[PDB]
Amino acid sequence: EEASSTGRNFNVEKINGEWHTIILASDKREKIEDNGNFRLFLEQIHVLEKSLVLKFHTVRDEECSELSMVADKTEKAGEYSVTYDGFNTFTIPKTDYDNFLMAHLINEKDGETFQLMGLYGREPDLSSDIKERFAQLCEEHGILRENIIDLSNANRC
Ligand code: NA
Ligand code: NA
Ligand code: NA
Repeated sequence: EEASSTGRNFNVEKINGEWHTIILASDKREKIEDNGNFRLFLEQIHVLEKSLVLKFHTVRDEECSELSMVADKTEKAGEYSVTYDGFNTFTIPKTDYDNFLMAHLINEKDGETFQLMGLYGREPDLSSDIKERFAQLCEEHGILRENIIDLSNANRC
């Protein structure tokens, strides 16, 4: 069964645990390119009463650097906010809990904005069918495939 974080039947406890960054996408491609601040490799999501603790690592010159962020629930169900390289809010438009998680985030910094979409998997990779479903979801948000980057062969330290 699939759900959206903004849907009535969403069960946030079910996204707890191990996750891996499979694909990242953005309408500002530089943000997820090699030295981008949003080229983030997820490791786990810890679900709390009104927050999610996100554990990630970034990579630079082949060196991994850990980072944790706390995302707080906002006034809208299914929406979380977090301060990181500006102000971010995000939702999970689609997850099946057991294989994949698709997130949609809006970043605002210095009076600007951009959209970030991420495809996360329970294992370090996902099937081609799930990756195509993600490309379709990015298209629905106006993000071209040329701005979608598969990081499945670069998500391990
Ligand atoms: Na730039
Ligand atoms: Na694989
Ligand atoms: Na579509």
